Amino acid sequence: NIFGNLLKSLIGKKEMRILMVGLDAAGKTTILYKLKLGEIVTTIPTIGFNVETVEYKNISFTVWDVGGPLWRHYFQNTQGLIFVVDSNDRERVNEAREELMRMLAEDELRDAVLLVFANKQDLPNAMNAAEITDKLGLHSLRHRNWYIQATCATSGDGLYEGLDWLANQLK
Amino acid sequence: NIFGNLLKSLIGKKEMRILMVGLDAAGKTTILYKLKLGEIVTTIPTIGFNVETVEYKNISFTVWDVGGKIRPLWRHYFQNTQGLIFVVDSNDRERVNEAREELMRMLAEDELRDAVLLVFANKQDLPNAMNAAEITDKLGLHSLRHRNWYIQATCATSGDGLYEGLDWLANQLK
Ligand SMILES: Nc1nc2c(ncn2[C@@H]2O[C@H](COP(=O)(O)OP(=O)(O)O)[C@@H](O)[C@H]2O)c(=O)[nH]1
Ligand SMILES: Nc1nc2c(ncn2[C@@H]2O[C@H](COP(=O)(O)OP(=O)(O)O)[C@@H](O)[C@H]2O)c(=O)[nH]1
Repeated sequence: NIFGNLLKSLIGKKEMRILMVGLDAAGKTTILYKLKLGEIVTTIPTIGFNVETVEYKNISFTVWDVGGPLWRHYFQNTQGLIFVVDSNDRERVNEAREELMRMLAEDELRDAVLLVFANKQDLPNAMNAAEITDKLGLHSLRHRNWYIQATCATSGDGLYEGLDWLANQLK
Repeated sequence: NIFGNLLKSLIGKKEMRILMVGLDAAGKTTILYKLKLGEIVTTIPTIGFNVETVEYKNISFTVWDVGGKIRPLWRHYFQNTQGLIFVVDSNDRERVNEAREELMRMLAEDELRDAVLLVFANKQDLPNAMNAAEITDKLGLHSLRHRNWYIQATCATSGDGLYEGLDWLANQLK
């Protein structure tokens, strides 16, 4: 209930998309499943391009992996961008940084609010939120409304606080 | 829908359960999407265990990745399963032997003793793909002395070969 309750004010007619992306194995499917806002439906609109969507009324959460095109069609009604990083994966945090910056430079996403989930904080030497803020260069983002939330998606810790912040921004 | 028409001999009151498994990246989600038998729904029944499901009438297609142990929740799926589809990336010579081991561990599971096995040698459009005869030997299918099995070469992205294999599977499950 608590997640559907966050979107009560955004309920309406204009369909707004929340896009949640990050490297493979960051935790994005796990997060979608923890929202309990509807079934996770997988589509393949182009060969090689797997998309996961949960449609709750006029709000859609759309997920895909970034990291080593047709994406431009999704950006139109995208009001929020959630980037999920595996805070335990130090080998690939520089690649995450490169994919985040590549998303933020899309002109079709220039007015989008950015929520960063620093996920897998339960793991013994996960990087904390301040450290991920450094590795991702978030303080260098000067004209973006952003926020970083430390999370453990398997237990749900932090998901509500992150999404509460985001819904407030889209108000 | 050709695949809907193919499966019609199987429609009834009793829930037909087809399991499609394989190593990650074998092409299983692509196959499910190509069948056009309804939406692919992902659930996570237990931590770390992503299951994809397509429900067509009384027929359910369930998918998950193997590779890396048989859990008890797996055995529960096994108990109600009539067909096992094992999908192999035919171009992944590095991991074919792991695919063999995972298929053999499943087939030794007593809950699956009566299940019909269909192997998809997928990704045949790629130039170094192992053909069906080589996958047959790599996977040890001829050493299955009590199992009803069939192997079908496929290219799941074009959708070709899938009909022939499911045709065979449906006829066995009849
Ligand atoms: N330890 C830990 N594992 C997680 C967490 N979130 C997700 N996972 C695991 O990471 C793996 C991949 O997660 P998944 O949601 O499929 O990632 P995706 O590829 O981004 O969709 C699974 O084994 C999940 O259980 C977390 O906060 N802590
Ligand atoms: N060349 C080729 N690629 C394929 C084929 N089938 C699937 N793929 C691709 O292999 C990758 C994994 O496919 P997917 O269905 O997600 O694999 P899964 O992890 O088993 O679900 C994707 O990039 C697919 O587009 C095929 O017959 N040929």
